[PDB]
Amino acid sequence: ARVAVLISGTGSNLQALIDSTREPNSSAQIDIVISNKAAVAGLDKAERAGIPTRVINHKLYKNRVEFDSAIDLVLEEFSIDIVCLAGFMRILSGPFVQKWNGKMLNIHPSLLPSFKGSNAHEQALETGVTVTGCTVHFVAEDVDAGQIILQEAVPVKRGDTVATLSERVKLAEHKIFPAALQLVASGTVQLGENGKICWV
Repeated sequence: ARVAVLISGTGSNLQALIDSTREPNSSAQIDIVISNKAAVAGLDKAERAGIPTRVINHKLYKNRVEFDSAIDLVLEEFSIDIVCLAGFMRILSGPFVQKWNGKMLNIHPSLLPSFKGSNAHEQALETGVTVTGCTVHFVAEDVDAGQIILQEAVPVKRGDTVATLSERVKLAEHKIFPAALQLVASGTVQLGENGKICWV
C-alpha cells in the first residue's frame, strides 16, 4: 500500500512508521508527508528520510471542505492507498472522511473512549487515573470515535507532568501505530461493511 502521513508538528510517530515500512516484509511504503503548518520538525524528518513533503496551510482556505480538497488532490497526485494522521490537528470534513473510510488511521494518546480531544494527557492527569495509554483507530466523522484497531496501556506515575506522561505514552504509540498500519496495509484488518472492524 502507498501511504500518506498528515502531520501538524514534530512528527514523533514518523520515525517508527518510517522504519517499519522499511523492515523486511512490510506491506506499506510512505510516499508523502503533508503538513498544514510550515516549519514544523516533522517536515525535516520526512526529508531526511528521503520522503517528499508538502505544506498546505489550512488558514489559506475559506472553509474545511476547501482545505480538505487541496489535501485530497495531493493524495491523488501520489496515488495514495492509506492515510495516517500523526499529530495532525485539523478536524476533517465529512466528505473527505467518507471518501477515505476504512483507509485512514489516527493515533490518539489515551485509551479511547476515555479522554477524547487533543489535551488527553491533561485530562488524564486531572481525572487521576493510574492507567492511561494510546489508541490507533479508523477515522470516522465523529472525532476520536472511529473503530478501534489496537490499544496499549501505559502507567501514569505519581508526580507525572504532561511532558513525562506524554513521553511514556509516545513509546507505546511507536509500537502500535506501525503495527496497525501493517495490519491494514496487508489487508489483515479491515473496516467491515457493517461498520465494524474485521480481522481476516
